[PDB]
Amino acid sequence: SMSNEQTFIAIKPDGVQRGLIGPIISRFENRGFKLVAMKLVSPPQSQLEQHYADLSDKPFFKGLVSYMLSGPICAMVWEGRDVVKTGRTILGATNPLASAPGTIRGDFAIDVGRNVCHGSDSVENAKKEIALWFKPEELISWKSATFDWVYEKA
Amino acid sequence: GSMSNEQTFIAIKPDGVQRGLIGPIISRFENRGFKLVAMKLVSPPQSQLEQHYADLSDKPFFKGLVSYMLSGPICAMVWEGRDVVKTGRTILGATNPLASAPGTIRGDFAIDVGRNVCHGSDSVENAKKEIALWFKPEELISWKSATFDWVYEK
Amino acid sequence: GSMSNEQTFIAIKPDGVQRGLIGPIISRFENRGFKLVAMKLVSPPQSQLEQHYADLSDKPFFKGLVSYMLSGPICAMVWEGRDVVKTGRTILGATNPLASAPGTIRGDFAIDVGRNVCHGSDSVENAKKEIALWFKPEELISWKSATFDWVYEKA
Amino acid sequence: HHGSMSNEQTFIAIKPDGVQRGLIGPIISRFENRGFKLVAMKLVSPPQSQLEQHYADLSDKPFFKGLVSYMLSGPICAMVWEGRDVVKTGRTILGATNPLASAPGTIRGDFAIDVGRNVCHGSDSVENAKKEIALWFKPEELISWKSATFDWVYEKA
Amino acid sequence: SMSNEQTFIAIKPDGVQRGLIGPIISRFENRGFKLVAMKLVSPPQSQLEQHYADLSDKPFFKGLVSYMLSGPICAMVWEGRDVVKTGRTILGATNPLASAPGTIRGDFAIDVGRNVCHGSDSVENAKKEIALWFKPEELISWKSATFDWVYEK
Amino acid sequence: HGSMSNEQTFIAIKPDGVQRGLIGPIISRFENRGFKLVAMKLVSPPQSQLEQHYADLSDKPFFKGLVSYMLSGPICAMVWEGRDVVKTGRTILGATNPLASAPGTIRGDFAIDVGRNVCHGSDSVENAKKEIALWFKPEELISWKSATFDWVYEKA
Repeated sequence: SMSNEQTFIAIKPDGVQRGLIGPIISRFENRGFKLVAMKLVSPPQSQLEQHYADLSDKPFFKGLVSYMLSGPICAMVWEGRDVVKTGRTILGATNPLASAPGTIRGDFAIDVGRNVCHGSDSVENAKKEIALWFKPEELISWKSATFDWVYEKA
Repeated sequence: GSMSNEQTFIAIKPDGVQRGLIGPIISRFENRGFKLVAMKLVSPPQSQLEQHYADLSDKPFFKGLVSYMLSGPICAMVWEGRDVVKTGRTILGATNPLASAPGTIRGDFAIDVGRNVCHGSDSVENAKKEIALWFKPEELISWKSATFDWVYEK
Repeated sequence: GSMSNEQTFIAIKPDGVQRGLIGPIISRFENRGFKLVAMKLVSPPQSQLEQHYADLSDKPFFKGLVSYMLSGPICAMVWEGRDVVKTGRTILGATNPLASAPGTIRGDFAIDVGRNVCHGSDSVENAKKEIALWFKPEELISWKSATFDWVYEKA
Repeated sequence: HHGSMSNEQTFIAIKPDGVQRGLIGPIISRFENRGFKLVAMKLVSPPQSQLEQHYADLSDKPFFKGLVSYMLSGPICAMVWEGRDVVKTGRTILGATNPLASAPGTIRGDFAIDVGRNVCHGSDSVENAKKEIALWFKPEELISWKSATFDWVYEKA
Repeated sequence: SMSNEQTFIAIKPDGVQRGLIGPIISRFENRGFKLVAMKLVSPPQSQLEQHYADLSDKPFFKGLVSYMLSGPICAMVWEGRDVVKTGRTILGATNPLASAPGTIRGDFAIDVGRNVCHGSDSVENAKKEIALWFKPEELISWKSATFDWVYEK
Repeated sequence: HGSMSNEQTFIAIKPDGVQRGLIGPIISRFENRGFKLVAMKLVSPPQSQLEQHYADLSDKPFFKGLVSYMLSGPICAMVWEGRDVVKTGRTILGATNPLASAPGTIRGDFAIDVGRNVCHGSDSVENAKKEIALWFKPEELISWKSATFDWVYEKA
């Protein structure tokens, strides 16, 4: 609906390790979405446990957390119309085996446990994830010079 | 698509030109094996755009569609090849970029249907109409690709 | 129980070589995380092409296929990784380019099914057969990717 | 010395070998990405008399007839690009006229080998650009528009 | 000399506006340099005036600072052997008219006042710029899986 | 510059180039320029072959370490054919030490350390002939004619 919808996109440690920071940003940049926040971080274990709190009672929870601590993460907020859903489409199917070539995982990933990136799955979860990963002042307010060539209305 | 000399009309809309997408869009058709047989940068008169959109003259959005397409230059092209009409639309992606797949032009570069960066003829008959409308007959260039027999089974 | 050491046979056909597509096709598999184990430029003898296409020997226009595949060099490759046979086919795209999707090799580069730029094995068992047909065993290079553990969670 | 006027224009042509080898998109992208503005473009198979006029300075050379004949042998993507110093910087983007002397990263240093198959042409001076633009294009084929990012490409007008 | 030399690379507001974040990051990433800090920032005028302290007495100073306030900046620390000098080579000549195609400015820029990016000009100026633009905890310690294939050791 | 369009050179992608996923990009640089691939294989050659490859450097203190390093992974061995391909090939690779190389070349885009400089290219027409014959069996050189030869070359 509105062109100021926001989503959280993270490049996971394997994405950073395999040199995919540049290509992943370009996918979102070229599509017309606006980068409003970005930082390279090695977040503390508590933040990762809170991020994955829905999986806390799962037997893989401990190893998943320790894996996400194993290298830096490129955390980002992207803004645009339907950016949450279209963002997931750009990333491709969560399991790369189900993903389509032309998407990030369909071009770059194989294992679901090494699926290079994450994107919020809903507007509500995006708001939660943005608040968990960013301070409010880390979101930069700006307007793209080509806004009116990307969008027909607000 | 039966005959390898089928032709379609592809236009890069004002937003495609403004956002610097001329090169990338041409490369998509070039790399696929289609042959560019006509091209010009043009800002056509309102009467021509109204005739282009003649099948929509009885739609409420008709005037704003015409007025938007007057708001910047258009890269008008004729591409030739087997099934180029239908395959060309597949290359452009779904008319509404929200329904398009990454790896297509609109799936890589566009968000709003009113800013969907390009147009392609929707049928062989409409292609011939659009080609006759946008190009004089002598602007279609007759030539044979050096790799014709490697693109097409003889 | 798909193991990360599965192998498939990918070949760039004479039209792919002629049209300058060796680099981009290799990049598609390289970027995905699959490991190149074997590769060679080759113009194989007619008898090897006929054995490669054994399933088509009693179908029409068999001679025409073999002649066309003799008409230029082929870039023969072995790629290794988890589910590489099935995923490799998805990367190539639908065998008939008219049915393929942009973002695949054929959806980006090809038009005619008879000039569809590349080949990939259609099954694990046929890949093993094709790998043994096109490569001597010493031509398969055993190595370990520096990013193996960033591509794979398990073996 | 570089030009200082943002409305300078140059004539860029993709030659029949550049069209034949599938380099239209890549070549346009080099100028597009640099920030130059496309103000005219057409695919054209010009008459022999126009090519002879384009190469008028070489009319007495022994290779003239074969050069003209070669430039007739396939389509040409004719362009006018506009921007600050676009004549001289455009030639820098094309690379040395002889590709053997060109640098990788330029069009000829990425795509060409023989000077007689050097994929493209660019005007060699501001005055020759003005002449070439008028030779290859009708005046109404130059398109007036304003790039949305003009003020992020240029500090001054 | 040392493979842990660091330099400050900034994508200026024009580079952000023109959609060049991805390509610029890719140039450094593909070369083998390691990203150790990155943030998108709209830094305060005080920080920009410090960054340009040496030009404070120039006529263009006020407009220069105002321009660098006009859009976000992608601020980065890159690490690797000779990354300061080699980083400047990757960016191209500071004036894009003097830059070579194949560099960032030679591929994407025309005006020196709209030259898309900045890179430290010396190791000592890099240490100064990193301290000014980054907090120390924003620099992340990690080791590339391909370190031993980029570097002999 | 050479003037014979059938000149050949030996180009190798070193173990670090293979490890870092640069096979595709490096081949494309030569492919896009108009050079013709006439031989290619992935190989892990024996020490004796590498010592013969580097015979002109066998009096240098880095010789044994250079040989050992070239055994540390697979090598993509290639022969490319075209006018001035030896000298223009080296120009495409960039300066041997990437510190001195220019962006837009292979080493200027992808490499930092001279000991991890991604690739090798023959330094002379004669050394190309020797290297080609050292790395390939005679029958691994493939005879074919590029469909765009007459659009890459004006004559000869």
